[PDB]
Amino acid sequence: NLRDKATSDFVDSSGREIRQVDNAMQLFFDGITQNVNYIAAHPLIAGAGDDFRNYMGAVATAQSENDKQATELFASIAKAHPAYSYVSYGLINGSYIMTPEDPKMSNYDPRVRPWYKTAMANAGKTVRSDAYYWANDDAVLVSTIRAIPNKLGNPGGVVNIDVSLKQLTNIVKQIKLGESGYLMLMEKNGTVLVDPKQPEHNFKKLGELGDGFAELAKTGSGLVELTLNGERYMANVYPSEQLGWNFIGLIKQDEVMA
Amino acid sequence: TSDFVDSSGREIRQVDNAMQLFFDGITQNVNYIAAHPLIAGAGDDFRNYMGAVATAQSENDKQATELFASIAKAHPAYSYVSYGLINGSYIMTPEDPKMSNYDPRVRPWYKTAMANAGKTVRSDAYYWANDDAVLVSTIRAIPNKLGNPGGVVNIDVSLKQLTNIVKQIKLGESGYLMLMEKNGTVLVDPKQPEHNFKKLGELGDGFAELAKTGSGLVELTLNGERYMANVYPSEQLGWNFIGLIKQDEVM
Ligand code: PRO
Ligand code: PRO
Ligand SMILES: [Cl-]
Repeated sequence: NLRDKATSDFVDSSGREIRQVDNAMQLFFDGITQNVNYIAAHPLIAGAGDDFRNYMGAVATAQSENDKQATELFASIAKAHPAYSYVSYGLINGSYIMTPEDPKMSNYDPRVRPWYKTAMANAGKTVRSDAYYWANDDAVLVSTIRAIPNKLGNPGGVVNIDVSLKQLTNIVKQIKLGESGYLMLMEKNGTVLVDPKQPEHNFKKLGELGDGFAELAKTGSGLVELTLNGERYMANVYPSEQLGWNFIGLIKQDEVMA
Repeated sequence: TSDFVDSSGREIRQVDNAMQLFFDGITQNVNYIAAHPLIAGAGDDFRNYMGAVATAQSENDKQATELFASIAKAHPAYSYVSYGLINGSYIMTPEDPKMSNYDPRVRPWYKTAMANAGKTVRSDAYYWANDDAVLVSTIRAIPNKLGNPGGVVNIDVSLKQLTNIVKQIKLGESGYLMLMEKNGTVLVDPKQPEHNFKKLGELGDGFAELAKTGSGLVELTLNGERYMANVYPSEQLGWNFIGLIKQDEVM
């Protein structure tokens, strides 16, 4: 009874707080989605042809005036939005526009990248990618992407605004459940996006972690009682339908029972 | 009772953060528009609506209007995107070619920006009679070819749009939030939006009782039902959230 009341208070309180964090994250990504849709309708982008630089080999192809103008468009958007890591556009001929610009990039084909394949599978809709690694700058990124028509074909290319796991950690690290509790963020597939207490877990699979975290992977929703990191914890698994991610609120049982 | 204050505050804190992220997106797009070559490079050739009939539309006016229309199209929560200049000329979407007797320089969003040069800021809520709309602007005064500052960029959101956002926010199991300016002007009452842009103390019933509390708990009867309220100031938005939960639910 008293145990039940303390437990239901945690589940109720943490769920009510997490649902507002879910809403916050959705508004953040809504703004990104809307800016991808703005870029996708822009005349330099919707009207793109075969004259953008191609970085598939050792040296980029020659830079056209249209490439310069599209690069500057993306640069100006990125300047106004410091939470964006990259703004880019990959085309079906392998050409690419990117900010921060890298005139020296080599051996890069956007068409083989996971964000590009995801957009093509969802053509005409603006969606988010699974988290993926970008080796060149040692970065784990989540893309907001849209495959669009242009002069090369329909679909002709994919617009992409990238955010780093660092931006997600900013929103998540704020939440304190009591004095010991915290919030984890995972993809449905089990990939950890944010562990604010043990960031070494970032971009690893929940079902492959030690210390009891693998048992969290079995729960789709609601309360879990479990031992974690050598201590008794309670967890509240909160799925975000719209983000396609799961929040997990974690707290020491010691704190709940006091 | 004291648990309600602590519990509702934890929820409203994250609502505050959510609303900040919404407005942060608008601030950043104002800053984008501010640096655009059609805008930062604007001169003396935009349409002037101060008389009974607008002046003739130039090519630069056409291109700036199309820029704003494209931004607005991608952002449905934006009610207007506009730009007023120190010579009284004006660019706006949705475009109104028939507008008359309009000078942007006398308007509250414009004067607020000029009073905060160097910053992108929000206006107090203000009335736009031509569409019977109440709007909160995000503005920035900027240099252009006419002067430094030479004009003001403005993205407007209406109280109807804010009400759509706030309506969806739950508090506790059945509670809800009001959004208030510090001077008592209601921004959002999601249950009775006829209260929007009225003064709390003039709404009678229990609402006047909320009008005298700057922060913390209020126990009151709202529309014949006993309610508990937590008045929560937002430092960053400069508004108060009022979290309301029926006292039956609290106990
Ligand atoms: O990973 C990729 O393919 C792109 C390139 C810049 C960062 N994101
Ligand atoms: O009220 C004003 O002055 C501007 C005009 C469009 C709506 N906001
Ligand atoms: Cl309105």
